[PDB]
Amino acid sequence: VNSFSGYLKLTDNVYIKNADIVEEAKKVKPTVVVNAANVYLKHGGGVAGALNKATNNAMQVESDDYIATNGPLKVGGSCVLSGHNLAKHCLHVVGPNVNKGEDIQLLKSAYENFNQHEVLLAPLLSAGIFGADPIHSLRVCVDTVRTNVYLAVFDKNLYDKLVSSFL
Ligand SMILES: CNC(=O)[C@@H]1CCCC[C@@H]1Nc1ncnc2[nH]c3cc(F)ccc3c12
Repeated sequence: VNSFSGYLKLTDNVYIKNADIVEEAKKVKPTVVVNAANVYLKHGGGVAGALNKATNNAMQVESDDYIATNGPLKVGGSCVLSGHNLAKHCLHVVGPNVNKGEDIQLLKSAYENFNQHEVLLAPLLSAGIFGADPIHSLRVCVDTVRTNVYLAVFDKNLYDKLVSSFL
C-alpha cells in the first residue's frame, strides 16, 4: 500500500491520472519523481521547466554541476539526482524529442530506466513539447515498465482521450 490517490488502474503495475505532477509530487513526496529531461539537463519548459520552478531553481543548479562533471546524458538515458522539495529523488530521463528529429525507437530505452525503481511518479515520456504521440508513449510505457508507475497527465482532455482509447 502506497500514498497515491485517485488513479485509474490500466494494468497490474501502471496507474494513470489527471494531475499536475508538481502538485502531485509536493503532496505525495514520492521516493522517485521522473523528469522529462534533455541531455543537457536544461530545464526550460514543459514538465522540466515546471519541476525546476517548483524547486526555486535548485534543480537547475544541481543539474549544471552534474553536467559540468559528467557531460550530457544519452538520448534514452537517465541520471538520479535529488528530488529537492518534491521527492526523495528525481530520475531525469531523456525521451527522444521528435521536434529535434530523434529516433522514436529510443522511447523504449528511455522507459527501461524506470525498471531500476520499484515505484515512480512520472509523466508520459516524449509527450508534450517533445512532440511524440502520447497514446503511443502510453503503449510503450505499459509494454516496457514492469515496476509500479503512477502517471500524472496535466491536460484533462488528453487524460480522457488516453483512457478511452487504452487497449
Ligand atoms: C516533456 N513533455 C511535456 O511537458 C508534455 C507536454 C504537454 C503534454 C503533457 C506533458 N507535460 C506534463 N505532464 C504532466 N504534468 C505536467 N505538469 C506540467 C506543468 C507545466 F508547467 C508544463 C507541463 C506539464 C506537465
